[PDB]
Amino acid sequence: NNSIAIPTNFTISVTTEILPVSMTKTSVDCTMYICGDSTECSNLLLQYGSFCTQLKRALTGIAVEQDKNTQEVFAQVKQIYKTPPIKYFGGFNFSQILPDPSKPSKRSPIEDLLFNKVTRDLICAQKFKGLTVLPPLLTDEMIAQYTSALLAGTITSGWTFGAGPALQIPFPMQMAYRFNGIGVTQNVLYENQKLIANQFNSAIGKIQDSLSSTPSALGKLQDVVNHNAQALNTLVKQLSSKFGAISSVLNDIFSRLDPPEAEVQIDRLITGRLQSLQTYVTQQLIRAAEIRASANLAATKMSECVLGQSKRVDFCGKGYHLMSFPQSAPHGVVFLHVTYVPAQEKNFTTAPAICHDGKAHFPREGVFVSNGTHWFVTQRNFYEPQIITTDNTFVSGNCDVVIGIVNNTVYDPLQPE
Amino acid sequence: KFKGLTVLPPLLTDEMIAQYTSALLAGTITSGWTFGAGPALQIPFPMQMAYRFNGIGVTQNVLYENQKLIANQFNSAIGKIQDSLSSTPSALGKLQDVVNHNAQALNTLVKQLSSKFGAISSVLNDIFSRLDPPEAEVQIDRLITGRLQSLQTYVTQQLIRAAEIRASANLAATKMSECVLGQSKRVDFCGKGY
Amino acid sequence: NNSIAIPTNFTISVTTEILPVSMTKTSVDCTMYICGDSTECSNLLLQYGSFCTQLKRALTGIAVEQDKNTQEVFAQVKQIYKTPPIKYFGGFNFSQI
Amino acid sequence: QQFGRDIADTTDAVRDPQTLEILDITPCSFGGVSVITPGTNTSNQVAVLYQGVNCTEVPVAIHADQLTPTWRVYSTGSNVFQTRAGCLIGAEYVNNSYECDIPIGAGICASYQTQASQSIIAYTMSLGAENSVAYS
Ligand SMILES: *[C@@H]1O[C@H](CO)[C@@H](O[C@@H]2O[C@H](CO)[C@@H](O)[C@H](O)[C@H]2NC(C)=O)[C@H](O)[C@H]1NC(C)=O
Ligand SMILES: *[C@@H]1O[C@H](CO)[C@@H](O[C@@H]2O[C@H](CO)[C@@H](O)[C@H](O)[C@H]2NC(C)=O)[C@H](O)[C@H]1NC(C)=O
Ligand SMILES: *[C@@H]1O[C@H](CO)[C@@H](O[C@@H]2O[C@H](CO)[C@@H](O)[C@H](O)[C@H]2NC(C)=O)[C@H](O)[C@H]1NC(C)=O
Ligand SMILES: *[C@@H]1O[C@H](CO)[C@@H](O[C@@H]2O[C@H](CO)[C@@H](O)[C@H](O)[C@H]2NC(C)=O)[C@H](O)[C@H]1NC(C)=O
Ligand SMILES: *[C@@H]1O[C@H](CO)[C@@H](O[C@@H]2O[C@H](CO)[C@@H](O)[C@H](O)[C@H]2NC(C)=O)[C@H](O)[C@H]1NC(C)=O
Ligand SMILES: *[C@@H]1O[C@H](CO)[C@@H](O)[C@H](O)[C@H]1NC(C)=O
Ligand SMILES: *[C@@H]1O[C@H](CO)[C@@H](O)[C@H](O)[C@H]1NC(C)=O
Ligand SMILES: *[C@@H]1O[C@H](CO)[C@@H](O)[C@H](O)[C@H]1NC(C)=O
Ligand SMILES: *[C@@H]1O[C@H](CO)[C@@H](O)[C@H](O)[C@H]1NC(C)=O
Ligand SMILES: *[C@@H]1O[C@H](CO)[C@@H](O)[C@H](O)[C@H]1NC(C)=O
Repeated sequence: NNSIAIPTNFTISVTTEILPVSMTKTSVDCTMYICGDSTECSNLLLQYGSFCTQLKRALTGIAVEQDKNTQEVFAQVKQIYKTPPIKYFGGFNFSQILPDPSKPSKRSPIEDLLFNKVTRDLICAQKFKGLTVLPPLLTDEMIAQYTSALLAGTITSGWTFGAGPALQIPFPMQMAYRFNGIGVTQNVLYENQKLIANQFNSAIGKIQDSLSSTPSALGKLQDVVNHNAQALNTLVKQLSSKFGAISSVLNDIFSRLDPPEAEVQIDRLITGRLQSLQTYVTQQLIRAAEIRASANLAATKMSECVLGQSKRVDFCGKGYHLMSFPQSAPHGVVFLHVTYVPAQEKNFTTAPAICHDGKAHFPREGVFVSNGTHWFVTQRNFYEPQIITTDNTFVSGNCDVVIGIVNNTVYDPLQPE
Repeated sequence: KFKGLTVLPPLLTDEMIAQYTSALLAGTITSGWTFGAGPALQIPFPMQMAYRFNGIGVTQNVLYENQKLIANQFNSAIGKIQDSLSSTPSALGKLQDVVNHNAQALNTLVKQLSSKFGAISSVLNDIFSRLDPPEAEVQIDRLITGRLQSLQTYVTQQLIRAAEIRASANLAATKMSECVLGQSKRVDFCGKGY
Repeated sequence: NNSIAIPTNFTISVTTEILPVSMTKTSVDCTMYICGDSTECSNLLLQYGSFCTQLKRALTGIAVEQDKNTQEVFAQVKQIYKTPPIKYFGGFNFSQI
Repeated sequence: QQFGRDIADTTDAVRDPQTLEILDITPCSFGGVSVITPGTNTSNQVAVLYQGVNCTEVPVAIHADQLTPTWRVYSTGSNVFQTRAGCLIGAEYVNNSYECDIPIGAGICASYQTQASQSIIAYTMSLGAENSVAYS
């Protein structure tokens, strides 16, 4: 009824969220897949209407959708902010997430790790069957430039650049803003600035090791690539199906049979191959819808976790969200969520209100806690016991109404003077 | 099942999901928001409710002075929840509909086993017996391609409904995080009112 | 220009939201569905090739997705918190839930 | 071994019946063609992107029979630029960077701009306006 646990310490925790933002843009040459080198098959395929045109239209829509997904996730900011030449930032070290000029790609070490992790030839065999891959509109370097601009804006201006012009603020003061956002006073940060910076640096260092050690850490990205490749391979393998015809080779059917019998066999083969293409395009549309949902989530997390501090629980990591860092990954984004985790909790006796004179006093911003003999007022998320005064408490009514009210003195600052 | 369509058991038993709900709800009662964001910190429930009143812009003294009234209102509303669920047939319709859709779709698949698809019969053995093997094979392949089309249609509609269920489950997980493990200021995300 | 409405009382309102999190997990046999007992039809089926490989893969993906959905909704907390033996809670009654 | 098949059960190598000399079969050069147009209202000028080929190897057909598009006039033209999406013929690459107007790919976009006859130009897309926050 009267026991409260108040955390006496904190942990700065950096976690990774990996979100696919785009999939492989694929184009199918419908004639080359249904009728590789048979002109007779092509002339017969002309009689099937706008099937190939509709498939091309759907695949082009998917490719434009992928480019739009990447634009929405990464091109949110219209200013390419640059980090200052002197990278001090109050003892917070961003070298692992900031772009590295030594690398030719101007990519951060963590992003370089992410790009390394995600991976006749199959490409040539697929191309020879009419299946080709279109390059994304934005290069990996351009997406890295977006990520670097977002990081520079976040570090130098906090969340101001997200809501308008970028407003420079010292990074310790920005992180103090964020502690105010999570309900912790600024003095907790300024008094523990070195500890918070060291914890953040250690967590960021452990991020790279965690990504390296686990092969499946970026599996959500890899699966997407896999889900594409298998599909294409399936399509290629579906070119071996006779579909009830004498052969799976159009040239053999034409060479062996007169026109009436060949028509019945080429019709079977063409119908089967068009069905395979339709199945591929339909499943690609479903996967594209899933990737669009993932990219919409990534854009929302870019807006609310990177361009601001979110009060939504678990939207931007596990704990009380402080800030987030975007990192480009092959066909996706990795968000490094820096959150505040209470730790080293201690038991205290608690009361809803303090009865002084005939008046009930309630904490203006905190809790009434007791170490066993003395009563203090403290903030909820950090143990900072303070003398109960009229300044930090407000008066409402008599002591009779409140259940659990405790007698205690409320010090009046002005009375000594 | 005898026609080849089987139902796989869910990995989590309903008892395990009940234990998850029990753990979440016990954590909510005993610790408020704290277990969601880290270690569970003990809080008296009236004080947690006073925190939640502060979250919506109402001072703590409003809850403390009206603690009995608020508790009675909550108890009465929770009592009315069970009756409201009982009275409305469509109260859990969103659940039943999903089951119905699945249950209905399978029947369609089963019914597509009684379709000739342009052939003489829907029974393969009858077609083989009543026709020459070369002539019979054409009708048999017609039946085979019809049944493959039925299976592909079922799988495509199941993929679309699975995407819809995934969206619903993502929303449910977001509501677990933001409404159960925290107090949400998003309007109408966690019910009508503050 | 000058009139405001200020609430003098409140109602504690409990409402219900119903959300489906998973669907029935189904598995399909081409061999039995297409060719119930015909080995001849079973042999003819291999001509169409990898359709059922793809269909089984899609259905298995849906089935794994359902368990993933349930994990996402209900397995949020990794500590199985246990309710206190004494259920007072300040006059709030949680026996129904 | 008379012949060889690829994954799709298509013959990719064959042994000559007379000489017994082993021959690889590669399909004749093929690729996608994309037409970048500013809009028929604006102009009738176009650019052609030959996708996934170096335009060292773009159609150099000199007779109508040799290649399927009978429009050779936009092949190996005056304006030739190599992109990772393909090679673009009919658009002049400019070192200036602008906001994307017609997406080509690999960071290259195209626009119909005055420069003083107005013509199709290709450029590297501009990510935005550079800025440096006065951090201290
Ligand atoms: C809060 O926790 C931090 C650890 O995250 C404590 O700092 C460590 O303290 C131990 C022993 O005092 C040292 O051996 C470590 O080197 C310290 N680590 C860092 C990063 O400073 C800190 O003392 C704790 N604060 C309180 C008040 O308990
Ligand atoms: C920021 O952190 C990086 C590593 O995350 C620091 O670079 C390391 O510095 C130590 C000692 O100077 C070397 O032993 C390591 O080999 C360095 N590693 C890398 C990857 O460079 C860097 O010095 C830190 N920055 C500041 C200002 O302290
Ligand atoms: C509870 O806190 C009070 C205030 O900090 C403690 O009283 C102080 O005790 C120290 C010795 O530890 C003295 O130097 C101070 O003069 C005391 N202050 C007052 C106002 O009396 C008290 O000892 C604590 N009790 C427990 C059980 O920890
Ligand atoms: C606020 O509303 C509650 C009811 O929701 C009022 O409580 C009622 O009070 C009257 C008179 O005191 C009783 O006859 C009823 O039985 C009470 N109902 C319940 C459910 O307790 C309360 O008085 C109202 N407060 C104000 C200031 O109007
Ligand atoms: C909490 O509510 C339950 C009902 O949901 C109360 O149990 C009821 O108690 C009354 C009187 O004791 C009986 O007439 C009912 O039959 C009970 N119903 C059920 C479902 O058990 C329970 O008493 C309440 N708890 C407290 C502490 O009052
Ligand atoms: C105090 O807590 C105990 C056990 O948790 C409970 O039995 C008792 O009812 C509570 N106090 C009041 C006044 O209800
Ligand atoms: C608080 O007290 C309870 C019971 O005395 C104990 O189980 C728990 O571990 C204590 N918590 C802390 C942080 O001391
Ligand atoms: C302390 O609280 C008790 C409990 O009701 C009360 O009887 C007493 O008057 C209080 N002491 C004061 C108000 O000085
Ligand atoms: C008060 O309201 C009236 C009518 O609604 C309006 O004409 C008037 O301008 C308002 N007062 C002022 C100071 O504008
Ligand atoms: C251009 O095509 C030639 C011809 O094969 C090739 O050798 C060269 O590598 C290509 N250049 C580029 C940059 O792709």
